[PDB]
Amino acid sequence: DPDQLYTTLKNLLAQIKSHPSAWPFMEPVKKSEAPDYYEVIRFPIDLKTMTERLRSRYYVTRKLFVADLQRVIANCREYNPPDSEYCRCASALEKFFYFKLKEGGLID
Ligand SMILES: CN1C[C@H](Nc2nc3cc[nH]c3c(=O)n2C)C[C@H](c2ccc3c(c2)OCCO3)C1
Repeated sequence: DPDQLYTTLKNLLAQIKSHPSAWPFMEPVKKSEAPDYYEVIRFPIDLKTMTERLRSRYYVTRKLFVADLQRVIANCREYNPPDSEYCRCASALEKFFYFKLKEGGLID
């Protein structure tokens, strides 16, 4: 059901982008913020790029969307010190989006 999938993912992404802990993840990391980021992190991802992917019908499966969303968090934990504001935000956003993924029937 492509339309159900699209609208469900759209509605989910809108909620994730509204959460207060989303702020580090809304747009791509700039080289001025982290100069080696694009050498260290080889599949960079952020919520603006996820919005572009959604709208261009990249997310033809639920799993492709979930992979990208989970990678926002994984990249943060790989790049940054484990005790850091960015990792705190990542953990808070993750907690929220797992509540929302469960609410939406997108994971068990
Ligand atoms: C686009 N860019 C992404 C940055 N994202 C980011 N930068 C770094 C640097 C080292 N590591 C990481 C990392 O993992 N991420 C995700 C966050 C940065 C930002 C800075 C200050 C803010 C803010 C956003 O929004 C509200 C107010 O102040 C914006």
